[PDB]
Amino acid sequence: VFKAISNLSLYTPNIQPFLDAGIENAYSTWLSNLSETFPDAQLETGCRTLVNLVMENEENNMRKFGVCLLPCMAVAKQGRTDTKALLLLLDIEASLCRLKENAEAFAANGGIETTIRLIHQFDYDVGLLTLGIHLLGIQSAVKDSIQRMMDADVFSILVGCVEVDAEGNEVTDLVVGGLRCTRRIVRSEELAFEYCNAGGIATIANVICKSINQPMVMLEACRVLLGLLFYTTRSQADRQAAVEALHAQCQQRAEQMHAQAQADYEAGVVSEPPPEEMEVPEPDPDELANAAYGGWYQMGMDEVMIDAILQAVCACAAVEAHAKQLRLQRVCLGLAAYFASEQMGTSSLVGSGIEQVLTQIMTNFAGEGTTMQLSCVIINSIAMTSGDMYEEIKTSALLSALKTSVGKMATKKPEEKALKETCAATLEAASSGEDPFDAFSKTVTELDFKFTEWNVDPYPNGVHDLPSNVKEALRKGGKLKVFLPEKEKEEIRWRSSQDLNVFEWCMGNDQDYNNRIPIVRIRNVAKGLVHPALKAAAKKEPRKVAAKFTMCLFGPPNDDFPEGVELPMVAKSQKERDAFVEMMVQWRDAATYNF
Repeated sequence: VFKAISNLSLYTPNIQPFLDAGIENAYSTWLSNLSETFPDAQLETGCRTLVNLVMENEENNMRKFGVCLLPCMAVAKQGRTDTKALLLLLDIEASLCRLKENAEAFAANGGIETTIRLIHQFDYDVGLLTLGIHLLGIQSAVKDSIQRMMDADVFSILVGCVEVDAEGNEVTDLVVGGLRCTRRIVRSEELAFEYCNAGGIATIANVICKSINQPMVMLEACRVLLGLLFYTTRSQADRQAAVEALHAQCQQRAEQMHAQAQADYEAGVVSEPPPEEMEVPEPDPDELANAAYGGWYQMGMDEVMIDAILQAVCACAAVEAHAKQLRLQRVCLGLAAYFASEQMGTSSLVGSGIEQVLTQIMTNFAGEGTTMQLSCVIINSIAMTSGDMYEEIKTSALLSALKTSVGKMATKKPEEKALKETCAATLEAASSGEDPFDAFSKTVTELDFKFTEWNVDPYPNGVHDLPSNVKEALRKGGKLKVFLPEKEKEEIRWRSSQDLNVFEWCMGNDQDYNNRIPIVRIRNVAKGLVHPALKAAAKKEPRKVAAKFTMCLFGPPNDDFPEGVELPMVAKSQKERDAFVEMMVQWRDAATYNF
């Protein structure tokens, strides 16, 4: 029975007649009357046909099927020692939770606590862990939910699940989802420290350091860090008033003591004469660091960590394949500008080639306002820090790019003419033969975080907001080898439709692309040996089928695949394998902002 419904509903119009007959109430009654002794094999079957009924569902259906939300949650709370059904139950919780009124019933009945509990139990299953994250990310928009997640220690999950190393075989959808869900939950200084208190700083630092050749992970990590720095950094002005107050304590103290030292000597109770003049009293350096330094110090970041972060940021921003990934360049320059403006990591910036990073951005994106602010803040702050490192970055290529870029800036609207004047002041002080310390004395050396767009959702219009080169490359496509379930290594050519809505592909020697998957239904794209057709091609060909060459693309069910289409594949290189996963990440991401 269950399988008939699933093959019938495979033709999407057939869902409406199932709803006319009341399928949603049948499922509820079936789910709410299960006994834990009910075989999990058929619970698995039923739930897989239920996610098929809500898979290609938008709005009105999510409201009627909502009557199954709570019944599903009951089965998820029941002691399910397996993970096969558990996935499906959270998958239809996530689908149902697309609709706001369900996500609210889900929070109002313990879903947050149940989900966090289930994640911990089964966090060895990244698929269930990834769906748990997605469920939670949704709750970042529900009222009281951020605080319900804090009470249940959600950051233990978010800190633990974004682990990466140097081999480039991360579980991408988990690391990216984790970083994004973190950025979305951190919306307050308090919340930022709780993430720090859970281990977030060390986690984030290592992510950045290992993602020189993982742009998608780099981008989301730097966005998480930029927001932490934003909520925990007071103005340069408030902190300066704090430092002078501290110095006024010490001065007033060193004077009281110097006056007892004079009285005691003149009175004859001590023998040491006091000094002709006081010694300048230095404040306790720990009290002075707390007053003086920005949110980086309040969170426990130290010189060696920052030097390594900014070295990686600079390395990543200068990979040739990254020069025109503006969203990534913006956040790289943002961290470089933040630490430059707070006089940290300056030597790492200049030593890791900040100059060539600034020169290319101003050349490949001449005129653009955000990169020009951040870039100018870097130039200004570096010029005021050291006349020697400033000279290192002040070069013909940089000034020629600065001149050309300052002139290409907008001038129509009044807000734009203000921005151009600030960059213009940087170009002027550079060209002046007067000392940099005086030339740049009246230019801005403090970061406005809005120019980093760290919290700005991309793709407001959808897939056709993708950068042109990503669209051109998605359409370009590529060739791979697919290790079909029960067949030999077969050639495969893929390609995005002109539509950018369809993952087309031909196989073997075919040249018409008759196999098609709508990009929104591509559930996951995973790196490594995650399919038996790849684990078995490894034992039989270990050097050509290694984890750095392989991947698998999971999609919607099909007449061939009753449980879901899966394409285990292998590339000629890791760079080809990583590039594939990289486009797929942006493509699917941008598709979620359609209609």
